[PDB]
Amino acid sequence: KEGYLMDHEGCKLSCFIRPSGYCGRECGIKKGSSGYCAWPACYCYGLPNWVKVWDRATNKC
Repeated sequence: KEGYLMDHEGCKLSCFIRPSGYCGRECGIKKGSSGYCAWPACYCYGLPNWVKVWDRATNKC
């Protein structure tokens, strides 16, 4: 499963001026196999089907 990662508030996880690899690390903690900065937010690939990703409808911020 792929999608943008959300932070603790349901916002997209920013990667503005973050080091390269930051999104891969954050996707990896959530059990994703790959991630990249889809500037300005992190995008993950390989997440199990049960992990929740960002959605336009209940997006806040």
